[PDB]
Amino acid sequence: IVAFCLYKYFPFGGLQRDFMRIASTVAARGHHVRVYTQSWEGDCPKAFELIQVPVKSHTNHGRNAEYYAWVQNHLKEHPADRVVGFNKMPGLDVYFAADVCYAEKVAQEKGFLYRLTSRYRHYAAFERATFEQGKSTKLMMLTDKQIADFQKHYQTEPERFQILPPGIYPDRKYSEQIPNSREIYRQKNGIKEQQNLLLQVGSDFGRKGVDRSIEALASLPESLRHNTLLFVVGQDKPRKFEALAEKLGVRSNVHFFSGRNDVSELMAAADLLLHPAYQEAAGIVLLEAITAGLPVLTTAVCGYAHYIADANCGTVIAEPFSQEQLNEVLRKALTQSPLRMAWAENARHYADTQDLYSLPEKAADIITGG
Ligand SMILES: O=c1ccn([C@@H]2O[C@H](COP(=O)(O)OP(=O)(O)O)[C@@H](O)[C@H]2O)c(=O)[nH]1
Repeated sequence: IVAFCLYKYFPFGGLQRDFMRIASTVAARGHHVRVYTQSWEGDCPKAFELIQVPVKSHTNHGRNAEYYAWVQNHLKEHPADRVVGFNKMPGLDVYFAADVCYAEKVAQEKGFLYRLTSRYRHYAAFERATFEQGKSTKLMMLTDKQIADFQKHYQTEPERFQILPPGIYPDRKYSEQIPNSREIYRQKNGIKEQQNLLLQVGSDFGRKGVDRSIEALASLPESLRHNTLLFVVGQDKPRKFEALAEKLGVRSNVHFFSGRNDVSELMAAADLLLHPAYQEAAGIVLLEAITAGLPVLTTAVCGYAHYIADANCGTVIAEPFSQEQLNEVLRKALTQSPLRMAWAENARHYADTQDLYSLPEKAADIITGG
């Protein structure tokens, strides 16, 4: 019996999609998968034993504490062979690091008033419980930067870390698309031949720099701008970003969608992925774009940004972030067809020659070992 803990399941988040693939791989190996969550949105595999954990606190952190306590009591009466968490909390045998190091985020970005809060104390305590010395929890990591951050703040025993390769779903790959996918999916989405389709995918618009993408779109010269659309796709509220697009005179250029299950089709249709995130532990969409043959504009703060430079299929904007640099990079990318075509070919080559896929199998090996 392998118990999986994540606070919330929904289909449009990276943590959630990594969990789904890892848990499915574990179940397919013949183990019984139990899932504890506060809420589950979308389809659930029939094989999984899904337990909805009741909570009543009015804060996220209060609910998370309630969840931890409830699951401990349930495990007491209904023991599991291994406990795997996708969120930081006490009691885990294995943790999957979908998130950034909180202690480092706070140290770099927050001040005294932020550290006064019960919320800060909770998230710090639950991260500490997972990473501190003396714990047995195995720590499945996505980047070297994560490891460096956790070592800085917790001095975690190095042997407990294991970096995993990416786990991009093969359905995004250019070679897994129907013939004429670019034409068919552009037509399906109302995209004309002469139009430049910019695509931004992710369920946290603020964190992922949707504002920076809209600013970049608005900065384009008039004729080019008239021919350029931005699709913003994710389970988040568009309001603030609609207001910004209106301010900048590009509301009609920007199309907002809730969570979509056809991202593979949008990537086949698109001309560039824009992902100028403020914060991103890894960024699955960056590598999905690589596999789709879709060139990428992103920011150096993203854990997976280096892959864009490695694949030579776009531009990574350096810190400190310069909007003017993003603006010019966008203008160049849209005006220089040979550059964009070379990037696209480079992406396809990298997707065909690199391991961007084995995460679920390697994670399942760690989880089921012994
Ligand atoms: O509307 C959406 C939004 C996101 N995703 C998928 O959700 C994952 C997002 O992971 P990422 O690491 O990019 O961002 P996170 O959600 O973890 O911040 C990727 O597989 C996306 O393709 C999706 O299918 N539809």
